[PDB]
Amino acid sequence: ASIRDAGVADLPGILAIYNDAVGNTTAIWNETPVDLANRQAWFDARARQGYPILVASDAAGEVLGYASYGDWRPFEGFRGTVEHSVYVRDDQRGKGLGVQLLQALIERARAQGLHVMVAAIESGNAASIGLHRRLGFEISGQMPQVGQKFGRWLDLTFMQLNLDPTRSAP
Repeated sequence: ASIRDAGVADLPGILAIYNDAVGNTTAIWNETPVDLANRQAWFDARARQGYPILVASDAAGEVLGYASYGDWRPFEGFRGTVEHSVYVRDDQRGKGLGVQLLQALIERARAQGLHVMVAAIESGNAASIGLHRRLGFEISGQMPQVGQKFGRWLDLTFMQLNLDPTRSAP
């Protein structure tokens, strides 16, 4: 699959994947679906911040998956740190796309001179933690019952990857 920046024409495909995640998974901790205007606003905001929105596709040109990153925390002191999110279309799982999209984000982040990429993972997702681990992430936080979905408390696991370890200062 090819990976590249998203265009406005990829937004309805992205919308479908997203609304789908929020109502049937613990991958996204929102329960309310959004509309196209909402994603168009998100698309423009990422553009002003210089943050990428990547799309996995092929010859057919359909959105098989997407990924992006943005502010981890809203303060000037965290500008060297970003948090990512990756989503694969449901008929496309088990094909290694998630790893492809995450690796692409890491390359864009590194190229932009960012220092750390953070991952927030539902603690029960052992496979997701294992995949992030193989890519260089290390667990830096384990926070009990800070979230909730489908009527139950959720635990969050924080993982991080230092994009440039030899950089003694910003």
